[PDB]
Amino acid sequence: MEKYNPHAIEAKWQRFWEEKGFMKAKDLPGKQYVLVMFPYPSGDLHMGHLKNYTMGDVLARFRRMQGYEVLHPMGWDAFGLPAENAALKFGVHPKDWTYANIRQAKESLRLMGILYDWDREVTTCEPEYYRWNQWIFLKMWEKGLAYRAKGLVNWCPKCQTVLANEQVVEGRCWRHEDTPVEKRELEQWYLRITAYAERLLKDLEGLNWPEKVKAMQRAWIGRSEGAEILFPVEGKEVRIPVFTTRPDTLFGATFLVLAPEHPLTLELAAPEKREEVLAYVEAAKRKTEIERQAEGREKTGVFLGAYALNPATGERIPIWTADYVLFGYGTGAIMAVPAHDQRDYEFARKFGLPIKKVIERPGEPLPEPLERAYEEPGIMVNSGPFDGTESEEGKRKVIAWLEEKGLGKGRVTYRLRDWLISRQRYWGTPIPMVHCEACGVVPVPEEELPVLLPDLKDVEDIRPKGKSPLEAHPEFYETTCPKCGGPAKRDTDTMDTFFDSSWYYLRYTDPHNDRLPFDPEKANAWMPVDQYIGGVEHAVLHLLYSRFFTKFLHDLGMVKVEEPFQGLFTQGMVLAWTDFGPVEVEGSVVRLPEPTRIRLEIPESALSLEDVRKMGAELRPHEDGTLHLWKPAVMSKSKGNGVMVGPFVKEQGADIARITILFAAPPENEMVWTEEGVQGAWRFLNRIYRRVAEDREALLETSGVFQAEALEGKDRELYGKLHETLKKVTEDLEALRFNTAIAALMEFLNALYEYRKDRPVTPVYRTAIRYYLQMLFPFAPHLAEELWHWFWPDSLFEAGWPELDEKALE
Ligand SMILES: Nc1ncnc2c1ncn2[C@@H]1O[C@H](COP(=O)(O)O)[C@H]2O[B@-]3(OCc4cc(F)ccc43)O[C@H]21
Ligand SMILES: [C][C]([C])[C][C]([N])C(=O)O=[S@]([N])(=O)O[C][C]1O[C](N2[C]=NC3=C([N])N=[C]N=C32)[C]([O])[C]1[O]
Ligand SMILES: [Zn+2]
Ligand SMILES: [Zn+2]
Repeated sequence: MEKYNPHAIEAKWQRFWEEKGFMKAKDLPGKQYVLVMFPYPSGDLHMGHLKNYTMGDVLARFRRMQGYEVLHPMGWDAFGLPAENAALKFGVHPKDWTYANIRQAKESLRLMGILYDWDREVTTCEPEYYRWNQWIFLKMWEKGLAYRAKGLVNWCPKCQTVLANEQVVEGRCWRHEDTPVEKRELEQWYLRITAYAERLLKDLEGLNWPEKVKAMQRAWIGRSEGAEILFPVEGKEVRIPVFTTRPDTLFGATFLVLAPEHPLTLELAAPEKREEVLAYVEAAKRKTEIERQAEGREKTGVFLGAYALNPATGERIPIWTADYVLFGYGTGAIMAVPAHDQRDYEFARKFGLPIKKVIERPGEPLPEPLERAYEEPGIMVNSGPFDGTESEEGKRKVIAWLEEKGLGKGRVTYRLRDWLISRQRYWGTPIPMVHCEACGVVPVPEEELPVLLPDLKDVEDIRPKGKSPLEAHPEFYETTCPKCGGPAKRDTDTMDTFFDSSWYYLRYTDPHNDRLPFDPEKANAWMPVDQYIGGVEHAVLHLLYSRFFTKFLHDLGMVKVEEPFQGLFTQGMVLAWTDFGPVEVEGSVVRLPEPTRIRLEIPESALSLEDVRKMGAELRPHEDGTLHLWKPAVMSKSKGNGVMVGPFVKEQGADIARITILFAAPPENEMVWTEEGVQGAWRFLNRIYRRVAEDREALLETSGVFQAEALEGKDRELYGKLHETLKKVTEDLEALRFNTAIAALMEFLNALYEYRKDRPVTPVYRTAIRYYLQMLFPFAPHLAEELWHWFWPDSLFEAGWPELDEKALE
């Protein structure tokens, strides 16, 4: 008897499914929008990417079989840093690089039997897409959500551009993990995402997303209970407002500090102090914010010779000015609480100011004297009637009391900052603004979009050196002012890649509209995304930014939903066994040579055998005569451990790779790509083929029609097992439990073998085989389709999903 042979059959079915257009989505649709995170065309796709993309294909096929109108699209996140950094690293022009990579990625997807509605392809670096970036940008400008501001920004010296706060990961560039970001002062474009902070927080509650992602976004947004508190100045009319995120500490405010630039600094200075204060104010203004944000620097300040009354204690406190208080934040004035704020602690110690404890540490009380500030939550003490209150609650109680007594007011604030979107890079969407010497910043009219990127041909011209490459090109930026008609300069910064990806899932609903980003009728018919699949690395990047874009476009009236992704599933990383290099072992201790340690990215030069085990590593004898330390590491280019699709499917096959992926572990978990997994996939597919091949002749002479209620013995038993299997596989598919679905098919395959020991090929067996192939199709579609055609005329796409007999489960 012949054996399963994936060669030839896969190419045959791949072409068939595409020709037939089974995965073409209707312009207006039950619907299911199954979305996977579209890739940066920055390199070869490997099995890691293909775990994400096979997962979407499984669900898309399953839903399509059930009768849903299914939208399952693909496209290219082709602008900004990832495409351009990759092209530039290999001295290639971005456009050439991007389209070569797209061609390769398409083939990788096709060869795995993944099916998209390719009629909905988007390529974000094309003006047919980026013109709509520009349109959205103009609407944001119009609605008070896009602005230019001077201030401190994060700078990647390798990218040679500013980055958004979200693109800084443990102090490093999201793209250059070895490179600490630096601070610069620059005038840049921002999207006012903080205008949506409360909605972004509150609207997480209804969401079928992993709790870890919700927690990351909650922490990132970082809502806090704050207050403005008024301090009356002794002998004066003015009451100084201070902004505080610790209103619970008010009874411990022992002095006030005003920014040097605060109008009251010179206004309140005693006559004899004025000279000294003015000199200090002038010295401060000679510094940069960075310089005033510097630490380890001398603590400086001047006492103004003025006092304020603490509104809680009714006690007189001195008013100082000091460099460390910045004029542009809060009210430009602070209450200093040396017992609980370390900056104030060090200042008070230097200048001999009182330190007063008002938050007690739970467990062991704070010592006397206090040697450093106590900055964590505790129990209010020396705080009059608030004594004993847990301090976070006490914030709310002090705010209520302030408001009641006319002494201040609650002010809610957020850790979240506005989104720095402009980039000093060529390969990105031009910002649709003009700078006129007379009018200021003026928008490009909607009717002139796109503002086309100029076609720079020389890679060395494009290479970013600190300024936008477009600054070298007056043929692009020299223009006329739309407002007054005089000479003006186009903005020369471009939009970050995350602009593009914040609405692509809407473009897929209307991919060729040349009058709007999309028609709301079409978007609203397909939205929200029923199931989104992609990596947790986007938790506060794309998965936050997209929610902002959707709420904005909703507020413009263009989108009915306020949440773009109703379900989000974060897939764990595919890892590969990776050689980190030689080690030496003596007893229980493994010595790591420097190059081995550095590749592992760990501080230890010595690990115990137990440490090696616990990190998932092992020691393997090498030909070089040493033991090498091997460990699973995330599949990626940087580790040189990618399993690429072309070579693998040529040597083995697509269904083999699909089963390897899908069976390895729960999809939310990490998995290791292994030879054992590949062999297990072969064993299963071979066993399916063998069972059906063994019975092919008998199956051809058997009808599938029977009456379930007349079955007896093993026939009745098989019918029950069949429906148990169907229930389990269907529910697992709905839940993305893909590995246990496959386990259920493996177990039912065993049942089919066991059945055939006692029973011949019967009508019920034929129906079981039919149903088996239908249930197999989302997972191993090529084999399923191959065997289906041995007995039945049309595609598995046309066969439907089998109907569950609930009575069979009793
Ligand atoms: N213009 C300014 N320059 C320098 N520092 C300023 C400031 N305005 C306020 N602050 C300080 O930073 C906290 C958060 O404010 P932002 O959210 O950063 O603006 C505020 O709450 B806090 O007030 C009392 C207190 C007690 C404590 F145990 C810890 C902290 C504070 O000090 C204020
Ligand atoms: C933002 C947007 C939505 C997205 C972007 N574009 C991204 O991210 O792209 S990339 N990077 O290309 O990616 C895509 C996807 O895929 C995945 N992955 C990768 N790698 C891997 C492994 N190794 N495993 C698993 N998975 C994976 C990611 O995550 C995403 O989702
Ligand atoms: Zn960088
Ligand atoms: Zn003008």
